[PDB]
Amino acid sequence: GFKTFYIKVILKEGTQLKSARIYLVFHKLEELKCEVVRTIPSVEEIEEEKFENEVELFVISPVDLEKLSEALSSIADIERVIIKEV
Amino acid sequence: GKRVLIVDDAAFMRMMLKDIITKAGYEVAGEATNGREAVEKYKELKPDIVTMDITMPEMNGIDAIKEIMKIDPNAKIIVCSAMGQQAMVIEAIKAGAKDFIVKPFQPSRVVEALNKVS
Repeated sequence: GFKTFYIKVILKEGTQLKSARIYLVFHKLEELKCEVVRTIPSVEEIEEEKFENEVELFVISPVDLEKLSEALSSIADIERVIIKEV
Repeated sequence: GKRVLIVDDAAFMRMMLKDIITKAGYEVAGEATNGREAVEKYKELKPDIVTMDITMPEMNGIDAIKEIMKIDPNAKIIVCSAMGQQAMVIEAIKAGAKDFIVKPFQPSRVVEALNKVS
């Protein structure tokens, strides 16, 4: 009975090294043992900074909303993290 | 719980970080100019947080991160980088670093990094 969550990471306008900032999000998800199902844009585009100030993810998570949100909020230099269970 | 070990070759850069740290309610545990000295200071000072400059590859900040991680697997390291260094930063994070800040230092960003790593 795992869970699927839609996640939207919004970065501030000036955010530097955005691909590394987003990597921290992926690193946190992996630490929580979540599996990334889909992303916007593609993982390749993310790694090449072919995006603006936001990244979307669909993940399978062994942890719930409260622990997931707490974990994602521990990352600095992020304007907002939108999380919705699907 | 707010003691920081500052590692950076440039005295001016360490000064700017000390200023931000003090104003933000944290304290300077000590400082190092290179990675070898960083590991030695880590053992003797037992800081809560370490800021590690990796802007100069020749300085080998990445190796100092790995050495500090060996000494203490629970070490909290914030990497200090420059624009265009996303690959090095990602590499530092995989090596154990918890977060990163980018030069020139923006006080609000440094403050949030310090707060979040804690």
